[PDB]
Amino acid sequence: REIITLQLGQCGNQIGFEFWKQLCAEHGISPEGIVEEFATDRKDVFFYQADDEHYIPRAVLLDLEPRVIHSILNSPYAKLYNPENIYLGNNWASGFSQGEKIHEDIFDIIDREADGSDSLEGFVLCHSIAGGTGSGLGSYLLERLNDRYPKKLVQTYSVFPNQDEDVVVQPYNSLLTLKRLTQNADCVVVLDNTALNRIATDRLHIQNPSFSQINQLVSTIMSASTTTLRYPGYMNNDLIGLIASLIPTPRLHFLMTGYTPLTTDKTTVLDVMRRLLQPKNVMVSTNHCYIAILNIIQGEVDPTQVHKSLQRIRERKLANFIPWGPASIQVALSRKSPYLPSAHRVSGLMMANHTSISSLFERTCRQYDKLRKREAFLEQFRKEDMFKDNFDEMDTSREIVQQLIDEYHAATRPDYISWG
Amino acid sequence: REIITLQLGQCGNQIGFEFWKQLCAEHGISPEGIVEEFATDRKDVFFYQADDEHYIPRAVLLDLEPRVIHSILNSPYAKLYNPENIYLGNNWASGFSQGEKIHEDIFDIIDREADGSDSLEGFVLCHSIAGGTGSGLGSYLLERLNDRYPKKLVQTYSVFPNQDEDVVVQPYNSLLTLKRLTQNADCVVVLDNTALNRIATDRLHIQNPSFSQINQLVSTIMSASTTTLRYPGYMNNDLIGLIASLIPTPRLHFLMTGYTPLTTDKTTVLDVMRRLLQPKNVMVSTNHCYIAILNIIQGEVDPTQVHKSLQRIRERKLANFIPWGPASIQVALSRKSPYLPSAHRVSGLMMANHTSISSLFERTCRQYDKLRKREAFLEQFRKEDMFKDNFDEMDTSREIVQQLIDEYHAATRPDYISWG
Amino acid sequence: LECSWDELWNKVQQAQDLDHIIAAHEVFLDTIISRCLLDSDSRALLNQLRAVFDQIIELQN
Repeated sequence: REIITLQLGQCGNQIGFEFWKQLCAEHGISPEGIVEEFATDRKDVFFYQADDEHYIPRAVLLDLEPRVIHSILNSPYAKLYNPENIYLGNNWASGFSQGEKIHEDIFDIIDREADGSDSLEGFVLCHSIAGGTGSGLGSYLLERLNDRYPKKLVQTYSVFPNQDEDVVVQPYNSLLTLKRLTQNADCVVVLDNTALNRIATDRLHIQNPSFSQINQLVSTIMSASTTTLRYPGYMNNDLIGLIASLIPTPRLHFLMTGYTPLTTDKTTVLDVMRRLLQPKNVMVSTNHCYIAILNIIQGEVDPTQVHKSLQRIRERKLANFIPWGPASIQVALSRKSPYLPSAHRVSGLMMANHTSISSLFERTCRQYDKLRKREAFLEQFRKEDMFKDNFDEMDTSREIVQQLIDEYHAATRPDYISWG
Repeated sequence: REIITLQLGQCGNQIGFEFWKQLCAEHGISPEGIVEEFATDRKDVFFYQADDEHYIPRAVLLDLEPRVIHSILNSPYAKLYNPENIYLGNNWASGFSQGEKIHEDIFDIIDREADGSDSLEGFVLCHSIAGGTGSGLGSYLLERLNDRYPKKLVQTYSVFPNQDEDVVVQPYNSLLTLKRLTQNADCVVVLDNTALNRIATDRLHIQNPSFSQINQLVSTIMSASTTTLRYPGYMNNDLIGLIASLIPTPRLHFLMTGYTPLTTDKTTVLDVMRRLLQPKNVMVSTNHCYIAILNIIQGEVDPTQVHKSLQRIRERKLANFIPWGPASIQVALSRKSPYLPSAHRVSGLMMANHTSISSLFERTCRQYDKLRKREAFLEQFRKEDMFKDNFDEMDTSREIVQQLIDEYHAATRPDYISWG
Repeated sequence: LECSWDELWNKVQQAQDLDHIIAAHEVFLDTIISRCLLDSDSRALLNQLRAVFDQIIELQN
């Protein structure tokens, strides 16, 4: 069933814009949405179809206090993305309250697309954690979608902000977003600003324009994470089928990313897997262990060697994990597309459930706890205080995210069979 | 018998201009009316035959306070439309009064064409509801034609204005037009501006210039609704024969439209029917139910598949209706024309009697009722007050349209066998 | 009168013998007699259909 992408907030709209442009170039699509003359792929799921093979994506672009959405409109690809579904503070509470008043019209925008599609599997949110306008509104919309579509699933490509720690209310905002995400999101794929910036310093000399270039890194991860759906293959021909292995327990649904040729601008599968398990490739910044690992390879891959590659990588034991989970790593394959450069002919990505990210959650919880004792930035404006006089949803989020941290470490423990 | 189109008002003349241009391109006609050299169609009804193959349509273009009719004149197709039949306020009363003084010579323009044609079935009005000059004059002319031609029928391609609610006397104007149309119009095909921007959402990059680019939408619908007449087929070889199914009771003669490939720029008949019944393909913005549905498919449709589609649609039950009327949904076919692009060579439209349009009527009656209690905008001009001192034609229209609303809901209840 | 027409049109346009063109026209005509109610067995059904048209002309008066 077709997937609808709910890109919201300035940062979320930037990364959704780049992702859809990336899939325009990758697929047989021109900047006006026209089927390319030069042009074997399952474009049904992500792009709505005309018989001349015009392909407008099912993007929902939500703008609040718009600045960069005007730049999105003044682009060559404005004709490409036209579901005509753009409807007009830096605080989570301000974003939540601003979302509440316009919830019906944006949800009617959702309903129109849901009706238009033959059918609907999933809502993929290009969400921004502690994203000012993006956060709060994304949390409220996340709470609305599950209630309205209980059977359906929500994924969140959360760009978790770590910038070495400007917004002073970041821990507060992020803490609230994680409560809503922990109880009201089926899946989350986490990315890190410091991790991608460190990769940027590694591969290039770019330091100052981090955000503009890191968009490309995020877009490559996003496209590669869906390529197995976008192109037919033997297995994982549907999102839920892929998601099941990656998320073994509902609470621990946050996923790690990695990409073998970070400098993708011949290598055997043994090499790409071994490279992939190394930490410099990992794009995320007491014993600790993975819960489950999965890897997808797109290129000139010889088929007899992929089992032998998994066997060798087992001998290497580069990835150490003794979780409660029995999930073993699996070598999966997808189709490298034509018309784009085939540099580094074999190129792979991994999605994994790893307990290390509990550390990153605990870092923002630590910042929040310190800030909370100080009460240096309680916000308590007319908006903040009136919306939250008790300020007790913050403590509710603190206990929920603390449950999540404890659950992660319990998953590390041998006895997650018992309650975590 | 030949059909004459009484296009009036600025907006009505715009859509009649575009409709006749659309049928010029579709039929074997050049911009000077000459038979095209490159050129199996029944052009008798819509195009008068000149001796030297000037296919001049039977268009009666009525201008009042002309601005856009001069632009219509300075066009390449001015020679195409040359019956030489053009004869020179924003209030319904102003339009009606201005029409009254010119009523004889415009009626002589009708008489001349009626005599010139071999014979005459129908008057098709490109009418604009609450169109300033268009409304009032169209209502008066509608009242004159039925008296002068009691046997003959009047259809109205009413572009009912919904623009999210500038014309501040719009509810009053639309109210009076609906009284005249309910009691003095044989058929009405309802069109909506907000629904037309909403049908334009996903199909073309026409978000901001919608009203400018909704002309093409209206033109496609108008052409497709007549294609079964303009091209020979086994059934519905006459306007009245088609109309009979669509309007089962005289009062409820307002028809909803829909078009399967909104992005018409292979699909089986099963697919086009199921798509068409969905609300996105629909272009109109307590139980509610259709009274009767009809669909025409123009394309290379396989014949042992149309009946598959009919009963498959019966199993799907995508269209829910339990009216008093016994008329079931029916599959009809027409001929896709040559020389034009056959992209999505199968392509379909639907005309249906739906009770939902009562809601759209009741919205303008709500606006009128509120405005009427306030008496903010009675206009109080000397034209308005002198022409209606009592202001009781507004109340007569209110009770007549309220009867229409009650009759629609009467059609909904199981006992429309009794008086409605 | 359209499925049988397609069927005939295929069985003629592929065929390269007039003895088969004849025998395709034959089965088209016979199949229209059966899809219509003009057969020698559907006489009762045809009479009923005529008796439903009788009420239409009665209503006309």
